[PDB]
Amino acid sequence: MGGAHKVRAGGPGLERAEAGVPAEFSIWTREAGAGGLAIAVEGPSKAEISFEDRKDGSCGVAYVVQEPGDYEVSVKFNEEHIPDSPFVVPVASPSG
Amino acid sequence: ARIKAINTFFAKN
Repeated sequence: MGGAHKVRAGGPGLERAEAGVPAEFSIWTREAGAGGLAIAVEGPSKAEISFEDRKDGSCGVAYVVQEPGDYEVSVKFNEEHIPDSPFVVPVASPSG
Repeated sequence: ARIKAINTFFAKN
């Protein structure tokens, strides 16, 4: 218990997102090592969540929601929130 | 209404 405390996560997808547009962030599991990463997005529409197992030792996550609103993005390592998880993420309607 | 979507992956060593 508490492996997750050594795991860090950042990138634009844990800060802001646009509806229908993929939101990417990174998770660096160097210190905690290997384990089970469970990602949750909780909000007014269903997220599609993808992983990217990078050679750099980091893991990539991209998610897409379609409805603008306020989402919470959870990152658990071995079933336990990592620091600052849940992340509160505002998803806006796209521009352009 | 509120949807919660969970996906799991195993970050390798």
